[PDB]
Amino acid sequence: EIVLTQSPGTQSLSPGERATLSCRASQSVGNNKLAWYQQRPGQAPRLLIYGASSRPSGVADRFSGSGSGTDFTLTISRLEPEDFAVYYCQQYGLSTFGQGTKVEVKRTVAAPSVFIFPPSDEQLKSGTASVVCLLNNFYPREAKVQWKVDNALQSGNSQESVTEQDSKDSTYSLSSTLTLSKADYEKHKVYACEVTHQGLSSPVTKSFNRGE
Amino acid sequence: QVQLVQSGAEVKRPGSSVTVSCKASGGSFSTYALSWVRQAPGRGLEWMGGVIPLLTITNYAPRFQGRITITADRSTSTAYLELNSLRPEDTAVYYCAREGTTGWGWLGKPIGAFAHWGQGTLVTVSSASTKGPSVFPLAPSGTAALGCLVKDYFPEPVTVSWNSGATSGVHTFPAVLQSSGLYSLSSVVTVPSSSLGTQTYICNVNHKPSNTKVDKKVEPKSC
Repeated sequence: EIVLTQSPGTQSLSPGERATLSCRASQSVGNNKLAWYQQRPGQAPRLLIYGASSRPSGVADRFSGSGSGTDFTLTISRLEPEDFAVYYCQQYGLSTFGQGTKVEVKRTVAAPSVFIFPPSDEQLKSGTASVVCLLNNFYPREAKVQWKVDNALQSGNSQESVTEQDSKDSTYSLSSTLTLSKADYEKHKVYACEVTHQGLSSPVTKSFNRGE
Repeated sequence: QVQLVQSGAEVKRPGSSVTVSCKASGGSFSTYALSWVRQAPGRGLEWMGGVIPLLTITNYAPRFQGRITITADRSTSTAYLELNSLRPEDTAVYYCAREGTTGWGWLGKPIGAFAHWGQGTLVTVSSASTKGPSVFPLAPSGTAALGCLVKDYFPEPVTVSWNSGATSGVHTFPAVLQSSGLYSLSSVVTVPSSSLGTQTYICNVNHKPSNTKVDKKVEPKSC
């Protein structure tokens, strides 16, 4: 089997920088049958390079490809805003894909704006409770959200999702939702979420009192 | 130019079978390789197999061998992909792709790489039943944030807007698959604090698969 591994996993750059993405083959790629694809969220992949170094018509010339044997490199001479997406390399001499390389915009560190939302009464009349902790507009992506119920640590009772990198301010937003039955609540009273991030010198904690 | 149009989204139960089609409008159809590539949510690309419409030759990825069947159809210029014995991890977006060609129009030499792609077909494999969502308001506590919680719906996707499309500070989060087998997402927005007691905010939720439309007004909660 031929295995293709891409590098790095995440590349953080500023618009205008030279980008270099790598693709390593477990074994020799016959007749340099290596291709590079680009994919933005909610869109189909798009061919950028084929035959290791040949570029299709319509593809900008900032995109170049090189390499042979087991080492191949995609080079974006000068990054444009639309170049920031996920890149896949593919062998097609059984065809295989790389695990992908994301190219994101590297910007200034921004602390998350933390909010917390109480369960609405409408959701109560159906008998369940969802507390939502919001981390608005922050960078970098790596952020820790920890739930506390009466200063007691939670686990396995929350699910979180992150938005794509914003097109304007290049920040991320996170939403962690801890949900439980009306039995573990009102059996508890004060709800709080503690957030740990690089943009914070110390972990910021937001809280509300049940029914207050 | 070559254009590929795929069939609509499908929802299946484990063990059943699904067939996705790709209408190849343009170029020549019989001479060039049509491959299928799937993508699980938040995952990479995986090649499944390919077919040259003439002949008809077909290669499958070993991981799908026996479970998969790829068909031509020169009469309509349409390719077909059938996957049986489905399971939850087969839930993915399935793309159909035709290889590119160089050296005169549809009288050209194949290159091997997929230069033409379809729009993709979302195939969900679940044990759940189509259900409309419950929309509960995330009431607001400078700048203040509020929103709407779209909870318990099946399947994807659900579309949320604010004030009927009227956009700044809007964050619609990706849905998460709960342990209940249903989906749930949150949609927040940042607005000035001095507008909350005066301004009307109405989030417009739309779930096409269950034919559900809910327009929930988020107003200042008061105790």
